[PDB]
Order: sequence, then structure tokens, then C-alpha cells
Amino acid sequence: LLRILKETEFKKIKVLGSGAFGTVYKGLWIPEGEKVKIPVAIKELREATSPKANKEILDEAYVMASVDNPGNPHVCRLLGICLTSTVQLITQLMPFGCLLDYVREHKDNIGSQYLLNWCVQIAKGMNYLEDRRLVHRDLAARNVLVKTPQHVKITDFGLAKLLGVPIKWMALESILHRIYTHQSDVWSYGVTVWELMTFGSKPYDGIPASEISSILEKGERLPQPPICTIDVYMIMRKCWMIDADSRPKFRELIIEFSKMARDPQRYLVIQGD
Ligand SMILES: *CCC(=O)N1Cc2nc(-c3cccc(C#Cc4ncccn4)c3)n(-c3ccncc3)c2C1
Repeated sequence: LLRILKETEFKKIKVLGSGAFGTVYKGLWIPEGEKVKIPVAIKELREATSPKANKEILDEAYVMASVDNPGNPHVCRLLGICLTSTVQLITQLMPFGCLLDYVREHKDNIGSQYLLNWCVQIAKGMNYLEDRRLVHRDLAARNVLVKTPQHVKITDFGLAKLLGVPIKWMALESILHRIYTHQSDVWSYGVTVWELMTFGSKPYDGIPASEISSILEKGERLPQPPICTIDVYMIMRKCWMIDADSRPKFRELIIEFSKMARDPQRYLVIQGD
């Protein structure tokens, strides 16, 4: 179910960019009983980052591979793992990067059907992890990769559990008492949708991370995006509720956004449709 990878099976050729708690590389894969050299994406995680031993990390990474079966078209399967001095994670090399970059670079050229479709896709993958009882703990436009412009897939799930902080994305219970539930991921989904609807703007721009906790208590939220009708922004605002059970469910989000995709011009006001 989970491929254990020898150091000679792969080699991190180029670097894609550095992460907050590690570095992301572009590499190759010459498997055990295979002679081809498959291009892969390798995630080297910094040493002593995870407060677990390699055998504890291994057994926990076995369930993040159980997710890969029966699978989901909007969930990133992990190809293999390298548990040596550091934790290295192999996945397919997606040449079109994250949706955070896609919306920032394509801002003008992006349509309304696209954003609502992406919002259904992100909720479709998150509902799958809810049903397979995995809690992402870090969902944002950065951890959602563009396979093709109409196919986004969520990556970096369970990684936060694997180690031991995105303040501007966490639900208030996660910030205050480190409580991560399936409903805390719905707060992140709302923030993630706010990122798409604001062409990659940084949430709470200006406000320090330390401040956010009190800002959410004063009932202040991310503003209504200049394309979002009150209808859509209300879905977003509902995700950011204080009582976690009161926030929408991922089944309900798929449903509400699927309805909006039928007539995207009614729910999103972009110049070009
Ligand atoms: C758009 C740039 C950005 O912010 N990105 C964040 C990011 N991370 C990764 C990535 C690299 C290597 C491995 C993984 C993984 C995983 C995983 N963990 C648990 C369960 C399932 N999968 C994630 N990428 C990335 C870059 C290029 N190709 C693929 C992924 C990005 C992009």
C-alpha cells in the first residue's frame, strides 16, 4: 500500500522552492522491479522536525496511503517515503504548481465558472478525507495543486499530524486550544475560497499572527471579495463561525457550490462573462 523508498531508487535533481519546515525538489524515480526513470516531486523535511521516531512516522504514513485506496480524483496520492535521517515524501510531479500561484498569475484571464468549479473540487476532496476520517489541519490555496486548469487536487494532508503553524488559516479552536476537527478544516476551506475569490490576496494583510485570535473574537472576518455576491460571501462567512458544528458541512458545501456553478454569472461578477 505504501512504497518504502531506497536512496538509490530516487535522486532530487532540481529544486522547486523551499517550504516553511523543509525544501521541495523535482526528481527522478528508478523503482525496484522497473527500469524506467519516472519524474517525481520530493519533499525533504528538515531534521528533528517531527516529534516521532522513523518507525512511528512510518506507521502514521501508512494511513496517509490507505486514503489513496479507493482514492479520489481531487486528493494527491503519495507514491513513496524515505525514512532516513530526514523524512522525504515522493508524489507525482505536477508541472502547473499550486492554485495560489495560478490565481495570482492569471487574475484577469480567470472566469467565474473556474472559481466555483475549483470551490466544488476542493470541497469534493475534503469531503473524501472527512469520510475516510483524515483531518488535513493545513488547507490553503498553496496546498491545492493544479493538475490541469479545470482539475485541482489537495496535497500535504496529515503532514501537520506527522510533525509539530498557519495562524491566518486556522479555525479559532485550533488557534486557542489546538483543537483540530473536521469542522476546523471547513474554516480553512472558507479561507482557501476567500484566496481564490481575491486572486491570491494574503488573508488579514497587515495584521500580525499573534493578533488574529483577538480579531476573530471581535467578530471581524476576511472582507467580501469584489467579485463575490452576498450569496457566495455568506457561504464563506458561515465557515468562519465560532461554534464549529454551526459552520457548514463538506457535503453541504459541495451541494451549495454545485448549484452556483449552474449559473456562475449570478453568483460571481467578473468582467468577461
Ligand atoms: C505553488 C507552490 C506551493 O506553494 N506548493 C506547496 C507544495 N508542496 C508540494 C509537495 C512536494 C512534494 C511532496 C508533497 C506531498 C505530499 C503528501 N503528503 C501527504 C499525503 C499526500 N501527499 C507536496 N508541492 C508540489 C510541487 C510540485 N509538484 C507537486 C507538489 C507544492 C506546491
